Amino acid sequence: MDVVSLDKPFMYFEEIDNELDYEPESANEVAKKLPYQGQLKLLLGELFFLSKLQRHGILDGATVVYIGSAPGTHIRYLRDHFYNLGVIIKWMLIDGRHHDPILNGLRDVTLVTRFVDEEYLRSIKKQLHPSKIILISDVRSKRGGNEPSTADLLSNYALQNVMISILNPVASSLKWRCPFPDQWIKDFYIPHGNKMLQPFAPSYSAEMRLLSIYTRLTRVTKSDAVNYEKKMYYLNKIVRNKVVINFDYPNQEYDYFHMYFMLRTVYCNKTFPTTKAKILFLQQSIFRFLNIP
Amino acid sequence: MDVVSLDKPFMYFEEIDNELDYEPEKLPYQGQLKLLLGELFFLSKLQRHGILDGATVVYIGSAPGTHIRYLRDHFYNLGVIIKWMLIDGRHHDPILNGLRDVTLVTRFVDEEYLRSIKKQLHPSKIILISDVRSKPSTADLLSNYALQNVMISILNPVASSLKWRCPFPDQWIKDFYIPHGNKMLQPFAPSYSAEMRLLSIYTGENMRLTRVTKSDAVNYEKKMYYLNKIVRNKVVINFDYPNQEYDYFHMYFMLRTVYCNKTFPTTKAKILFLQQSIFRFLNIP
RNA sequence: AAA
Ligand SMILES: C[n+]1cn([C@@H]2O[C@H](COP(=O)(O)OP(=O)(O)OP(=O)(O)OC[C@H]3O[C@@H](n4cnc5c(=O)[nH]c(N)nc54)[C@H](O)[C@@H]3O)[C@@H](O)[C@H]2O)c2nc(N)[nH]c(=O)c21
Ligand SMILES: Nc1ncnc2c1ncn2[C@@H]1O[C@H](CSCC[C@H](N)C(=O)O)[C@@H](O)[C@H]1O
Ligand SMILES: Nc1ncnc2c1ncn2[C@@H]1O[C@H](CSCC[C@H](N)C(=O)O)[C@@H](O)[C@H]1O
Repeated sequence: MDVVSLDKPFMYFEEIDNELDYEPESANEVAKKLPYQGQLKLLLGELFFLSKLQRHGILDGATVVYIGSAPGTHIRYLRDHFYNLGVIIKWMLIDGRHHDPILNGLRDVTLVTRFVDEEYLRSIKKQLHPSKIILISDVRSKRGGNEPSTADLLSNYALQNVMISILNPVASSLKWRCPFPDQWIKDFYIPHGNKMLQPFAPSYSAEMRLLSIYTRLTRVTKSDAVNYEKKMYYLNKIVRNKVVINFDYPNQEYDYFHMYFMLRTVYCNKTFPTTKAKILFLQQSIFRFLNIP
Repeated sequence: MDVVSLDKPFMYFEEIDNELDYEPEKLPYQGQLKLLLGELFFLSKLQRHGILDGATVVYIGSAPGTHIRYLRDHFYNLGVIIKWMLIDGRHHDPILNGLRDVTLVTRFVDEEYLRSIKKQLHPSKIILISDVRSKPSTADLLSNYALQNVMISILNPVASSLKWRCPFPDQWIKDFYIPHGNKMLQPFAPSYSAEMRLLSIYTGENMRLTRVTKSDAVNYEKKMYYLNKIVRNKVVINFDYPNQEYDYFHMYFMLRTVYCNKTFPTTKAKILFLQQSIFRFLNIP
């Protein structure tokens, strides 16, 4: 790995300052180096999103509606974290697949086995209104093959718009991965929001998280798709294979450097002599729960 | 506006008997009124031919679909059994919620999705209604007309109603094929819209494609401009009705083909109740 | 996402 000095990592997509032509050979590298790296990827991004809402004082008293939550192993850590902080949250996890049994026996966590559609979204809105809803969507459908088709993505993203216009959440975190330019079909629309980059995403994933706080929609064109492809490939090929030699941490690889800056936003009841001691404690706690050495 | 004197309105595109060269260029909820009338006319025709009862209406491009609630109630109250499948990429009007015979689907439709819903709707007879459109470039239209064609060839419906608006010749690209059918003109369409509804009834799996040429695009633009500038701005004075503007005269003759359980003294009385009913549902004072 |  190449060495580099950095004052900060790229937190949002628009900070990526270079592009590189996608090489299809990338699909052969190991996608997830760490065990349960997907749960880790989700835990860090959702801890980041929710801690920002806690910062703005809108998290306390809210109901987090998480659609596409199964198996959701990491959600148990997320829930325990805010419960131990004394934040009053109710959890509603909805997925057609069964959830991880580690989520059982929690009074503030309602498990629902169902694929959501427009009719069902209206019923849970009427049930939860007038309480604050925070939406987390990680839905993904697939029709055969080995990867989702562009039609599957367009249907998923249309559904995520339906979630927003019906649930009317105070804030939302949406799965966002643009269709690749060679599989384009039609322009489509997604909400406004910040495009949070994900440490410990798959090695060459172009997925990010669309974070919005609500106080319209934007068109996505094929030229945007080309831009996403080249920017994320530079990020995955070059940036995430750097060692940050000025970074004071046991692991200096970029993804740990990136994770570090996200964990700095997290609240904690325990006091620490240094910020590093806090982050190191949080990281080992996350890794231990997820069975990562 | 201008005073007129007619015996019947222009019901289909072929009846337009004059052209006119183009030039650059509205009730509340007129778009829902336009769709309601055209679909009530199409489905009533199917009721007369006895192929409506027991069918599934596959409506692609249905949102928001406010007027569909009126159609569903109209035929339901008559004892006609219709199942409704409304498929779109955005959500529908809440007035469609809570109806067990109406299924709301959020999906971007492609060929493979059509095949799967064909399998799951079997053995029901299918009635297709398509109003798909993207937020128009000629290429967008050709894309939608290509999709509407595979809707028919895959779903094998007993009848279909297709959105049909020819690309303008100053935006022509290449010839394309559309199904054979009757080109129904729509009252209360936009003042200078060239859009009509293509209505087809199939038997023996006889589907026939017809070429659309650049010369056709000119003949559409000319005939529709004569209809939009001349025919529709007239006032049929020999028409016994509270409103004699040509659109209501057009609508009057469409609503006359609509069944109703209530008896009436005059046929005028029946159409006046239907129009008042349709306006009162759509909140059109 | 997990394997
Ligand atoms: C008649 N004419 C107009 N222009 C000019 O060219 C353009 C065509 O507009 P137009 O209104 O004629 O287009 P349409 O597709 O019919 O309607 P349109 O309003 O485009 O589409 C309406 C439909 O869109 C759909 N729709 C409505 N809202 C939405 C939405 O939010 N999303 C999506 N996806 N579809 C929507 C729905 O199906 C609705 O009925 C305009 O600039 C005209 O002035 C002409 N130009 C030339 N050279 N020659 C002509 O003869 C001519
Ligand atoms: N319409 C729908 N409603 C709810 N969940 C859906 C859905 N379509 C797809 N999904 C779910 O989307 C998920 C994508 S993977 C989600 C992983 C999950 N966030 C975790 O923490 O492990 C799948 O579990 C799938 O069942
Ligand atoms: N491939 C596709 N799959 C599903 N819906 C589509 C589509 N392409 C376009 N549409 C839908 O086509 C619609 C055109 S407007 C339709 C209005 C509707 N007939 C009503 O009664 O209100 C849009 O809502 C759009 O989302």
